[PDB]
Amino acid sequence: EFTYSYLFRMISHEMKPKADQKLEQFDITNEQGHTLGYLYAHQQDGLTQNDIAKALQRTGPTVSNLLRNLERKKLIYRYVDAQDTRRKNIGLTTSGIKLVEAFTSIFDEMEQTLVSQLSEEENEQMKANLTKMLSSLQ
Amino acid sequence: MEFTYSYLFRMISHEMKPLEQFDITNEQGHTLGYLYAHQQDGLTQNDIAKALQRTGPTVSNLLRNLERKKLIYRYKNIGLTTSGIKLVEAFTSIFDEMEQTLVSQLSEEENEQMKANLTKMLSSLQ
Repeated sequence: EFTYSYLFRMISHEMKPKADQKLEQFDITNEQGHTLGYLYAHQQDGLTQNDIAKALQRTGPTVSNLLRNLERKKLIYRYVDAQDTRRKNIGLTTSGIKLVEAFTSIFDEMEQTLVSQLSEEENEQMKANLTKMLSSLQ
Repeated sequence: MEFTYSYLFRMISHEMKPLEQFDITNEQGHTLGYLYAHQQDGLTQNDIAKALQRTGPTVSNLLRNLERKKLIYRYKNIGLTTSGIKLVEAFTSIFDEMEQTLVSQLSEEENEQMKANLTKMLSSLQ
């Protein structure tokens, strides 16, 4: 019946308050969380400042600032690319990887409810498939 | 070492954000969509603005227009007109390139399961 975008959008709209707070515990802004998750997704490829500005759909200075705040904590490292000196390449540090896996892995009350509907076989299937969809997307 | 539902939904919803044949503006389509989801609640412009992620006056132009086309009515509390619900059902129901790719990933059964559980899970929150 209803479209995948619509389901994900509605679920996100409802989910966002508790989601916002969970990031608060780790001291990251939600655009920062989106950035780390995106970097985490693309560890193999490499990603650049422009790639991040595109992903976040955000203004350039806003991006440079968010990126600076993350480098201050040494979550990420930024360097000029060898082939093209216009591009600025970005990578995740050890602390950053640790942060991202905790940020993604951890279980709240709300999640506990989300699992509560389903069986363990059912959850293994859904979580796995949902991950396949996410990977396809990027 | 497995992603939470919260993370996956945040990331997918994030990947997703970007029609013309329905003569609406995507942000309008979103407002119609949220109104559709929350009808039992009813809703207010402040509710719509906060939920939308947009300023309160900005919402007013969209509403002004949707009202003109009589796709919504308010009593404030805002509700969908009949043409409004039909349009949202078409607008939501629609196959599209992105949707095509996502359905492509899984079996008819896997897609049914995923869709049903998504509908249940959202049903739990509201």
